Amino acid sequence: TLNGGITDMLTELANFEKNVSQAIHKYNAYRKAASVIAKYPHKIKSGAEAKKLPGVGTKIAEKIDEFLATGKLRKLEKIRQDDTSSSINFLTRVSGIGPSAARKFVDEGIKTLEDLRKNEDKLNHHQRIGLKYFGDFEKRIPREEMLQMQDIVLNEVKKVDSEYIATVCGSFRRGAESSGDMDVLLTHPSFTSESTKQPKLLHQVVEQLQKVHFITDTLSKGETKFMGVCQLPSKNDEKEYPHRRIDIRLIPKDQYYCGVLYFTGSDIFNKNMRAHALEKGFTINEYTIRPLGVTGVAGEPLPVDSEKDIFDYIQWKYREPKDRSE
DNA sequence: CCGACAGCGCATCAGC
DNA sequence: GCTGATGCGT
DNA sequence: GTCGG
Ligand SMILES: O=c1ccn([C@H]2C[C@H](O)[C@@H](COP(=O)(O)NP(=O)(O)OP(=O)(O)O)O2)c(=O)[nH]1
Ligand SMILES: [Cl-]
Ligand SMILES: [Cl-]
Ligand SMILES: [Cl-]
Ligand SMILES: [Cl-]
Ligand SMILES: [Cl-]
Ligand SMILES: [Mg+2]
Ligand SMILES: [Mg+2]
Ligand code: NA
Ligand code: NA
Repeated sequence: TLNGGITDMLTELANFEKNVSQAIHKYNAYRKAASVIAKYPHKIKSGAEAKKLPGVGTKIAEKIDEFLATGKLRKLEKIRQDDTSSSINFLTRVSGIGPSAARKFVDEGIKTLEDLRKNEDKLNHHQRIGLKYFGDFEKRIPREEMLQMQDIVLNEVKKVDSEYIATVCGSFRRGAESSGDMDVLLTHPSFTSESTKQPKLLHQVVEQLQKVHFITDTLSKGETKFMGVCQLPSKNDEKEYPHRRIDIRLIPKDQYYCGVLYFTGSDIFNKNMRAHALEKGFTINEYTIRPLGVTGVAGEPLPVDSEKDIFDYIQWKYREPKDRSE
């Protein structure tokens, strides 16, 4: 992290614009800049040098100069002082609580971990489980623990139906030595863009994992997406492992590649690729890549047999998962 | 200038 | 009950 | 907040 100082400042500023200002476009702007600077292979020496990178303009260039001279940013110094901003920002750290509920809670006088705890009757299901595991969800997952969780998920999935295919994506598939959570892509031959021959496909898996005490709680659950909690089992006399966030996405088997491409990310890489796709005249989502007609309407699905085919369509050299961490 | 900024599943609400 | 708009995480 | 046309 050659420019750790600047990317943090930019990230903080982005968190502030989304959580407090509820100005999402500014949030993304800062996030892009932090991303492009994060990969810049030199230790930035000036705002001007930074403004050369795409995504960094006059304002951010200005901020980088203020940051390099003093080692800080006045705009953030003040923001840290403002009690309201500090509270809203803190509450958004509880999973399920976003910018609106955060400001709403503060309006009601609920602004500290302690406040939330005594007002559990004022949170929806997700916010409650999010508070329950506030601490745990802040901790990273060592890859080694990820490999162990993978064994359970894949082996438990095989026991349900040998035809299920569970692939761990997210930062794990990109090769990170630590993940914020485990992301699992699930496919089965009975569920395709053509037909759903078997109901309760995701449920069956969720059920099997709950039976073995892997899945402990559920944030939200539908027929194709599951957002919950899981925990690696521990040995006798062994301290327990922290509770971990788990996302499971059931995708039509004939749409695996657009699915695995999406779920591997990162989120910004996807954004950059989906933007570039548009400029090339295509639209990409987790299910397919379609062309864009003059009218501006998406056409029918283009055939895909590998992730690379999708890169080829938009004229981008193939990039391995490890190089998509933007 | 100024429109565009990736795309969408699930929970929850309002209006009916 | 439904559909649509919004919040949230994604 | 930044960008392309
Ligand atoms: O806004 C989003 C969030 C996620 N995604 C994709 C890319 C991301 O890698 C994947 C999994 O989502 P996570 O929130 O789990 N992120 P990731 O696994 O990359 O990082 P982390 O280690 O924080 O979980 O879903 C998007 O496309 N858009
Ligand atoms: Cl904005
Ligand atoms: Cl600062
Ligand atoms: Cl596909
Ligand atoms: Cl589609
Ligand atoms: Cl998702
Ligand atoms: Mg993840
Ligand atoms: Mg996830
Ligand atoms: Na620039
Ligand atoms: Na949150």
